[PDB]
Order: sequence, then C-alpha cells, then structure tokens
Amino acid sequence: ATYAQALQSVPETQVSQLDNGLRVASEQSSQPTCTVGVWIDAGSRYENEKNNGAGYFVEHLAFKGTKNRPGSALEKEVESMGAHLNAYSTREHTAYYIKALSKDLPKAVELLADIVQNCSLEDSQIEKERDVILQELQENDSSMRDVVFDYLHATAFQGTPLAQSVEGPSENVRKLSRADLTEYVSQHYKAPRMVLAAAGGVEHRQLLDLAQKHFSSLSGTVPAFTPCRFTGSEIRHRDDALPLAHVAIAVEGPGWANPDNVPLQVANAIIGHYDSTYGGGTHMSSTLASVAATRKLCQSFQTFNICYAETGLLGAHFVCDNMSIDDMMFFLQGQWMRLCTSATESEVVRGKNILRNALVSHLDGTTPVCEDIGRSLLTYGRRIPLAEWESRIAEVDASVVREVCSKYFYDQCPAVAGLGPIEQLPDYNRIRSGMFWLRF
Amino acid sequence: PQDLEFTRLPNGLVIASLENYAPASRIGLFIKAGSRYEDSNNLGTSHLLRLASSLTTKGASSFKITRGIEAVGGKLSVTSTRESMAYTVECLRDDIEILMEFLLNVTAAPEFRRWEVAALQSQLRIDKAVAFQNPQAQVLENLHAAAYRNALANSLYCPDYRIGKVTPDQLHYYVQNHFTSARMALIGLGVSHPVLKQVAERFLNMRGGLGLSGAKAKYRGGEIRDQNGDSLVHAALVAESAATGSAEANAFSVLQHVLGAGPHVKRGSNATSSLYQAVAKGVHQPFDVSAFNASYSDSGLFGIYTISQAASAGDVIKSAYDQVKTIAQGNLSNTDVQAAKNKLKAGYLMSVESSEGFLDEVGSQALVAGSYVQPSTVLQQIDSVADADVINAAKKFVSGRKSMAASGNLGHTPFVDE
Amino acid sequence: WMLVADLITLTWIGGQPVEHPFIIIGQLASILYFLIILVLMPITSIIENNLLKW
Amino acid sequence: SHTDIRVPDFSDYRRAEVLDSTKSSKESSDAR
Amino acid sequence: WLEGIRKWYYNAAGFNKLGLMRDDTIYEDDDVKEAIRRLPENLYNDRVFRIKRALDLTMRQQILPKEQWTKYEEDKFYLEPYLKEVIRERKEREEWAK
Amino acid sequence: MTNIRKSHPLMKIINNAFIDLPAPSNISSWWNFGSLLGICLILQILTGLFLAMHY
Amino acid sequence: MTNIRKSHPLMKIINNAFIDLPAPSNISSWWNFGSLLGICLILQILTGLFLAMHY
Amino acid sequence: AALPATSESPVLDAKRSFLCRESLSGQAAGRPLVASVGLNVPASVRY
Amino acid sequence: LSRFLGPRYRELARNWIPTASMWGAVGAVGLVWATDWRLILDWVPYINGKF
Ligand code: HEM
Ligand code: HEM
Repeated sequence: ATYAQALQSVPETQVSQLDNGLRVASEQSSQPTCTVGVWIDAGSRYENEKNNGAGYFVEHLAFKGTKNRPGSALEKEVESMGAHLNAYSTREHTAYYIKALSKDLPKAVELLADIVQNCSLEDSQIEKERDVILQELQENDSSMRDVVFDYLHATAFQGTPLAQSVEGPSENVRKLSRADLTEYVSQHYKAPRMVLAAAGGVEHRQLLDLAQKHFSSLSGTVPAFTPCRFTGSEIRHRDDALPLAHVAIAVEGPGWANPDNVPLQVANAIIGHYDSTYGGGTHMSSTLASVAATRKLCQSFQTFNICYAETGLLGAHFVCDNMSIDDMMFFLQGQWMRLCTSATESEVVRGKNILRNALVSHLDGTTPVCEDIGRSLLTYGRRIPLAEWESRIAEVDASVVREVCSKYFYDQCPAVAGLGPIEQLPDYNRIRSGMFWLRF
Repeated sequence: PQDLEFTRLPNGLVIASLENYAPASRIGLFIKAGSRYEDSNNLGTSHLLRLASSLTTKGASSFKITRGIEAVGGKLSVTSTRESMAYTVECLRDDIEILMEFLLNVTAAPEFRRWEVAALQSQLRIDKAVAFQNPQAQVLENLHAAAYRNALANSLYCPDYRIGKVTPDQLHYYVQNHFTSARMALIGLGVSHPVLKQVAERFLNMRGGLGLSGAKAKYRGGEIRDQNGDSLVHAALVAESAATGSAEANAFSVLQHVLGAGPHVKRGSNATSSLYQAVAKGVHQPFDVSAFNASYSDSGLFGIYTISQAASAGDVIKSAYDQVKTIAQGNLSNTDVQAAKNKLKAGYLMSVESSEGFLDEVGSQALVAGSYVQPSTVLQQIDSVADADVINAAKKFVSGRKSMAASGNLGHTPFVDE
Repeated sequence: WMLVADLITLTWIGGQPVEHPFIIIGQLASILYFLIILVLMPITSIIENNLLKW
Repeated sequence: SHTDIRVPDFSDYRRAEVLDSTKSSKESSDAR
Repeated sequence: WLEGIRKWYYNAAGFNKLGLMRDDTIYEDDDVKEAIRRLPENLYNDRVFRIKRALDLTMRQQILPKEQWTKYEEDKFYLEPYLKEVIRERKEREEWAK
Repeated sequence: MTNIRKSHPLMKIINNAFIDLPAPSNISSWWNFGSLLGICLILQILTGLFLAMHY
Repeated sequence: MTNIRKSHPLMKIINNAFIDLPAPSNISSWWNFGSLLGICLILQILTGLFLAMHY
Repeated sequence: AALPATSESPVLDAKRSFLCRESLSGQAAGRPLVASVGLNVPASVRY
Repeated sequence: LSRFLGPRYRELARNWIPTASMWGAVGAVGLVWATDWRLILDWVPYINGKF
C-alpha cells in the first residue's frame, strides 16, 4: 500500500437521481454507524432584503416539531435510538444530518422526510423562537471572529445578496411572519435543489428505496441567484475597549469551479496558520508564522478560502494587539508577494503535502464524508474522488503557483474588515500600495 | 480486511496495529504518565512535558523536528488526561517512517536543554489562560482538588506558583520514572506489526520496569468555591462512583445516560433527559444540567453539573438533586433504561468510528485493561446491565460524601451540607 | 606597524622626484601596502586563530 | 447587532464599469 | 613541539596578564551573544566579573601581579561547547535554507 | 525580521518625519506653503551655488 | 515634574548624545581624536569664514 | 496539522457571550477534562 | 560567500533574471536618453532628426 494504492482502495460514492430530481448519493463502508442528511441549496445568498434571515428561522423551526410528529415527539425519537440530529445553514447551503446506527437508517430517513417536507411552522413556536434568535444574535455580536467575517462579506459584496448575513438583521427577525417562512420553504426546499447524502454503513440500494418511499411526494420535476460583484472596500469598527483587534483582508478568489482553486489552496498552505499556543513556534516553515512567533506580533492568524458558486474570498485573518497591526499587514503582504513573484519549488512541495494531508485527514469519520458528499454534489456537481484531488495537486508546480497568485493577488484591490483597537491599521491606500511591488 | 492485531512485548510494551489501508496513518504512543503521578514538590511537570514536544532531542534538533514534521505536513499532538499522556503523529501512509522516528526521538531520548525549557516556561501561562477561558476547566479542576485527596487532585495544568520553576532535572526525573517500557502502548492505525516492532526495538529501551508507582487517590469530600464574578454560575456536585472497567462503572454510565448527558438534537429540548425535565419545571430561565461521569483506573466520580443563572442556581442544584433521589427510591421505567442503553451503545460506536477516536480508545484499552475487546463485547456488557444495578448506582450516589465545586456569583449557591 | 611604516615610506617617496632610487621603492611600497591589507593580515589572523586553539 | 449594519450606497462615486450589482468587476479591473 | 609554540603565543598575546581567559576575549559575533545567553548562571557571572576587572585594569593601564595570571594549562574553554552548538544550529538552518 | 523603514535609524527618522507622521485629514491648502518654503529653500540653495561659481 | 535635560526635545538629544551617553570606562587617548577632528572641523569652518570675507 | 483546528487561541480576549438556553445546551461537562496541545495544532480541551 | 548557492537559490536567480534584465534595460534607456548619447541616437529612426 504505497499511498496511491490506498487512494484507489477508497470506496466510491454511488450517485442516483429520483424522478423528483432528488440526487440520492451514498458511500458504502463497513462501520456500524452512519450519517444521513439532506443538503438543500437554500441560504442567505438566495434571500432578498425583506426575506433576509428566513432561512435561519426555518432551520431553527425545523427540529421543533413537525406535522406528523408533534413537537418534542420528533426529538423523542432522535434521542430514543441514540441518533444525533444536527443542522447548519451557510450563506449558500443548508443541511440537516442525523447521526445514527446502521440499523436505524430506515427510521432516520423517515425523520428527515418529516423535517424538510411536513414542517410545522407553529405560530406560538415562532413567537418563542423569535426572542431566542434575538438572544443568539446578541451572543454572536460578542463573537469577534464571526462579526469580522460578516463585516468582510458586507464590505466586499456590498449591494449584492452575498453581503447579507446568515441570521439577517434584527429588524427582519422581528418582522418575519409565518407566511414568509412557509413561502420560503415552499420556494427554496425544492426537490431538484436537494441532495440526500448518506455516509457510513448504508447500502446505496437501501438508501434509494428509502428515498423513493419517503421523499417521493416532493416538488415536481425560481431563485437562481445573480452574479455578485466584488467591491474592494474597507470597514473600520474602531472600538478601543476591545482587548484585541481582529483584521480580515481578502481578494476576489475563484469559485467552486475554476480549478485554479487547487493551486491557490497550495499557496494558502504555504502561508499556513499560527496562534500563541502552538508547537515549534519560531521554527515552522511559514515565514509569516516564524516571524510572528519570533516577535510575538499576534495571538492568531489564518488563511481562508471562502469560495462561492461564481466568486469567492481569498485572504487572511489575524488577531493581534493594537500595537502590531501595521507590522503584520507588512509581513502578510510581503509573504503574498514573495509567493507571487518567486515561489520556489521546495515551498510548493511543502504546500502540496500540507494540502494532501488536509484533504485526506478532513475526510475521516462519517460526518465529514457525508458533508463532503452533500456539498460536492451541490457545488461541483460530482463527488470528486480523492485520486482526482491527488492528480490535481500533483500537477501544481512553482510556475503554476506563481501564475495563479499573480492572477489573483498582484495589483488587486482588497477588501478589509477591522474590528477593535484598529487605529494602527494602515489606511486603504497603504494597503493597496502593499498590493504591488516596485522592485518587480 | 485485517484486524487489530495485539502483541505484548517482553519488555512490557503492548503493540497493537490495524492496517485499514487508509490514505493517512496515525501512531499514538500512550504513556501511563499522567498528572496523577505528580508529587507535591513537582506539580506542573507533566504539563510542561506535554508542551515539551518539539524541543531538541538527542537524535533530532528542534529545528529538524519541526521542519521534518511539517514539511511532510504531519502531526505532533500530545493529549493528556489525569492518568495517561498520549503522543500522536499523523501523516500520509507513505511518510510514516520519518514521523515514527521523530515521535520516538521526542518520547524516548529527550534532552530538556536548559535554555529551551527556560524559553518554553512562558507558554505555560498562555496555555493556562487559554484553557481557563472556558469556566468548565476551572470548575473541573476545583472539583478534582476538592474530591480526591492526594493522587488525582493534581491539576492538568501547572499551578501559578510553579510557572517558571520547572527545572529540567524535574523533567528528566519524571521521564525516567514514568516513561518506562512497561507503562506504554505503541498503537498504530494504518501500519503493520513488523514495522511497529522494528521501531520498538529501535530505541524504546528505558528502565523497562513499572516505574514509580502512584498512590491510591483517597477521597476528600471537600468543597471548593471561587467567586469569579461571571453571571453564569457553574456548579458540580459528585460522589465516588467506582473504578473504571467494572460492573458498577457500567451501571454508573447507564445511570448517567438515564439522567441525561449533553444534547442530541441541536437546539432541541432534552425531553428524554430526566434531569432537564425535572429542573425545567422549576426555574424558567436559561440553564443546563447534565450527569457528569468520570471513570479513572483506581476510582471514579459520578455527579451532576449545572450551569445556571446566579439567582436561580440553588433551585437548579436542589430540584436536579431531588430528581436523582427519585431514582434512588426506585422510579426507573424500563423504557428509560432501554433508551439509555441504546444511547450508550450509539455514543460508543460513533466515538469509535473516527480514526482519532479509535486510536484513543485502543490506547486506553491497552493501558488500563491490557488487552483489546471488540465493540460487540462492549455492547454486550452494556446490555448485561440490569435496572436494579442502576437503582446500587443511585443509592450509592445519594448516600456518600459529596464533593462540590462552584464558580460564578455564588450569592445563593447551596453548600455541601445544604 | 609595518603597514604604518609603509605609509610613511609612501609619503616620503611621493615627496621625492621620480628617479631610479625612488621608482623601485615606490613600486615595492605600493605592492606592500596593498598586500598587507588584502593578504598578509587575513592569513596572519588565520595563523593566530590556529595557534590559539581556535 | 453586527448584522444590522450595511454598507451605504456609493453609486454616485463609482465608475461606470463597476456600477451594476449583477455583474462581476474582475473584467473591468484591468481597464480601471 | 607545537605545544611550545602555542605556549609562546599564549604568553605573547597578553590577555592572561589581565586575568582573562581565551573565551573571555572572543569577538561577539551574532553567534556569540546567543552562545553567551545559553551559559549557566555561575559561568556567566564569573565571565562578566572577569571582563569588568579587565576593563578596570586597562583603564589604569595596569596588569595583574605575576601570580594571578591565567596559566595556559589552567585556561578553560567554557564557551566552546556552547559556541559549537550554536554554529552547528546555524549551519543546519543554512543547509535547510538552500 | 524588521522593516528597514522602521528599523534603520536614518530611515526611521525619515519615516517619523514624513512617511507615517499622523497628520490631520482636514488641513487646508494653506498648509502646503510650509513645504513650499522648504522646497523654495532647496531650490534657492542650488541656484545660489551655481551663482557662486561665476561671481 | 521632570528634568529639562531629559525632557526638552533638543535638550534630550544633547543629553543622550553628549552628557548621559554610556561610554566604555577604558577608552584610551586615541579615542580622543574623534573629538579633535570635530573641533578641528569647527576650527576649519569658523576660521575659514573669516578668510572668505576678504578673499 | 494541515488543518488549523477550528477555534484558535486569542489570549487576553473575551469569550463568546452567553445568554440563551438553547445556546447553553450541553455545556455541562459529562466526562473528565483532557487537554491537547501539540506541534502545529491549536490547543484544545474536551470534557 | 559559499553559504549561498545550492538548489533554492538558483531558481530564485532564474525567477528574478527577467525583472533584473528589464531593470537593466530601463537603466540603459534612461542613460542614453539623459546624456543624449549620440552613438545610439543616430540609429533609432525618428530621433535621428534631433541632431
Ligand atoms: C535663503 C535663500 C536665499 C535667498 C533668499 C537669496 C537671496 C538672494 C537675492 C535676493 C539675491 C540678489 C539677486 C539679484 O539682485 O539679482 C541673491 C544673489 C546671490 N545669491 Fe543668494 N539667496 C539665497 C541663497 C543663496 C545661497 C545658498 C548662495 C550660495 C551658494 C547664494 C549666492 C548668491 C550669489 C552669488 C548672488 C549674487 C548673484 C546675483 O545677485 O544674481 N544665495 N541672493
Ligand atoms: C574641511 C575643512 C577645511 C579644509 C581641510 C580646508 C582646507 C583649506 C586649505 C588647505 C586651504 C589653503 C590655505 C593656504 O594655502 O594658505 C584653504 C583655503 C581657504 N579655505 Fe579652506 N578648508 C576647510 C574649510 C573651509 C571653510 C568652511 C571655508 C569657508 C567658510 C573655507 C574657505 C577657505 C578660503 C576662503 C580659503 C582661501 C584663504 C587662503 O588663501 O588661505 N575653508 N582651505
């Protein structure tokens, strides 16, 4: 088993398609557990200004009682057989997955059929949930990471649905009524926009039979989004009482398509990640992280690759004190243009290995495998096998990384979002000047 | 294909390997050198040893270790509990040999150079501050201090009076007395036994004996209460349940899942959890109650953990406790027992499915039990538990010395005698 | 100190006119002035380091 | 909340090319 | 024998006349401060006092009495083991760089 | 590693002088004359030298 | 509230450049030449000007 | 860790507030604390 | 010094040769333009009429 043989030995993801348009897919294994869930193409990207937050609201209400299962009775099932019911709604995806035993798949799918089709939307339950969402919004206000990322989205995609947050404004939260929720679920939770993923010890034919027996009476056989526009801007929520200063700087990246994602991830793998409670410290190959550990510039930093259907954000997010924002902006831009102008071969090899490890280790356990299945059948349109990922990483070299970074980084207007004691944060002109090198 | 092959080495080592043909392979050296073995003059040494990975070893320098580990893009993570540390390395199955060599250098021939340890000692404060941002860390540390007298009372983190005074000689003595060839388990997922045996014969030759034996962790029953001022009062009241891997341990786990241990449906209502229903009929404010079960080698601790508002905390402590008393006299529906058994069997299987979880489970099995039992055996053992045992369980918890730890605005929290 | 003496020698030679007694002395002085700085001093430093066990 | 804030409209300052929300700006980035 | 020449050069250097030792006179290049920092406490204190005394003597243009001179056989290379490690680490970093 | 602009003492003085000096955003055009004076001075000096070379 | 010598900007520069500058205790007479050149420079300027007024 | 865990370590920084019953679900420790800090991985705690 | 050279430095040199050569061309053109270097300026077509 020389790695490549191990990659070939990974079982494939069989994909089917119901008459209603449900893309039933499954990956068979030998584990005695399973994770089955539907991924829907709803989210804030498909939400208008007045509807903003309806997806989060309906996701909240989904588990709190159905039509056939009144209230906690549904929950009474999930705990009775040891299942873990969970959900998450991204800006472009929504999902409700139920961890269960391999022998509980016939029931679990049934529960899923109840959650997405025969929902309740009880008015009194809506009233109880409204204040809960308000308090959750207040809790997220203290989340200086999520707040900064929402600031980045708003200041990068201003004037487009992508700028909208997942939870939506509090005004919409209090305004939203049952009619809007049922209209939203009837318009977005359509069969062609749903994929019933199931990883673990589930046989694909059994999954197909269950889906045909439960998800049959869905929609027959329309929000298709609008191409959003990137607008290099900046938001400075100067608040000196905050202890640290979260900064996020991004550029218009690629989408789920546009294979340039694979080299680009490698570049991010070169920059890497670091925080105070790390290991080697002033020895890690990342020059950014090594310098940060040497001079203690920050408490954290990361490189994200948020990519949507047609566009996406590529950049970094660092958490540091008030007296070191300028230095880390300098070093981060220096690393970006070092990769842009002369990426070398050894760093590219290290990035390839890091990306290989990320993809391989991320896809362990039934939950990440099922999530990958559901997300890939929506974004890529196909569950990309790990062998294809290996080949695509292998094709990446120094010249490819330099070219792709030049395409996406060099002389590009970034979007900046700072929160906290960000007085040191250089003005947007200085950042944009850092986005190009005079020597080169 | 393949099975978790088990072979105990003559030295005392136990090597178990499972070749699952996964693209990535992990190796965990599990050492029975947790924080329970720290004496009173060396507290916090285990913590620094946990952060002592990647320091310059005998065969590989710190720069070489970091560059080799991360150029492959591998892992070097130390997971320490109150009884057993575990070094873990993860990379592709193609580059496993270098990772194994680095792991064995960092676990078998460490140097603990004076300057390296002096520089590293600052990281203890950062680790403690980051971990203690979660109030549960403070609450659990206080609980362990106020429940066990000598052995398990030692914190997982270096006390503030020892930060900066952890001499390298202390680390060397700790390694020489606890990193013994008869107290460790080299567990490999994604590798083959002959390869793991060659690395076992590679260095893996410390004193080979059983090291410095610990002391039986006597029970205290004390009460540690700190007033940190954050609104959410966390309280935890426990009693000595039983040692791990015993019939009483299984009964106590079943009782934990009867009472309720964490949520299952995200943002649900914990309807099955009897404690949540009992408390909710009282306080109508944001709270969270859950059975807290700890099962160590020598003894254990079963109790209730309640996060509650400052004013309501006492009620949350009272009614929930009364709920347990309701089981003590006997109110356990056999349906509830069956549901809890199903929840336990699930939770176990869904904890084993993950590669990391599988590795930790096999490491703990090798260290404590000395052998490995298939999941079917554990499920059968859980099924063998009867209702009368769960009723022991409740009687033992109710009638015993209760150790309590609290944190928050403790203006109304009841004391142990209340 | 040989370098310093060479500097005074160069000064005196520059003072004097350019005839047979002085031309050769000037050539040797210039060669020595460059040689001490570029060759003799570093090699001598190597010799001293070796002689002092480092 | 952080979600309540929204970027004010700049439509009277923006260049003609980057003025439509339903059109990417990468194409006109080179021209600008 | 070569040791005679080494003794002659040691006596001619004259840093022993100030009470200094070999490693007390090494030029502090970038490796040298790192090597010094790693020195144990007692060696560092002795080194700093010896250098302070040497500076005191040179300010008055005086030397130690003949009795208190560091003899060539008593001279210790306290810094040498640390300097070798620092240089080796720098060489390893350079080799990984290329 | 340190930024040469903020670490080199000469470049440090230049940086604190007119590179990263915090200046008010609303200073009118009337402040520009300050720089003009210096500019004029420099120009004057140059011309002065080229006048002192034939006078 | 504070000594002018190390609070006034020009006085601070003069203080930490000529008054409170930490210098080695055993610098020989040769180091003195560093001052002399500077003094010579002034002596070259101050005298030289007085030649320029009749040359 | 190719992956930078999930939540990083912002020392000298406030934790995520609370104040909702649903958000406070199952925060009550049920298993003994274990800590995991290592080379090229953010530190984590699990109970 | 010999501490340089090796694998990593040669592709750095290769990557920066195009930019360095373009900067050298910039310097050459700026020099010939600044001093009005005749020798080159009796060859470029339209500027021949300057002289
Ligand atoms: C502070 C800046 C200066 C000012 C305001 C200034 C002013 C003047 C003025 C008003 C004149 C008379 C011009 C005329 O009547 O035609 C003059 C002449 C002259 N200045 Fe300056 N000057 C300055 C700097 C200098 C410097 C630095 C030098 C020497 C390098 C210099 C050398 C001369 C000479 C040689 C003349 C005589 C030539 C002439 O009068 O046209 N000046 N200067
Ligand atoms: C760097 C320092 C200086 C040096 C080394 C220097 C050197 C000289 C020398 C060697 C002479 C020839 C003297 C003679 O042959 O009689 C001279 C003359 C002169 N220098 Fe300077 N000088 C300096 C500074 C200055 C300054 C600052 C000025 C202007 C203020 C100046 C103005 C003159 C003038 C006007 C003369 C001619 C007077 C005469 O005939 O001696 N010098 N200088």
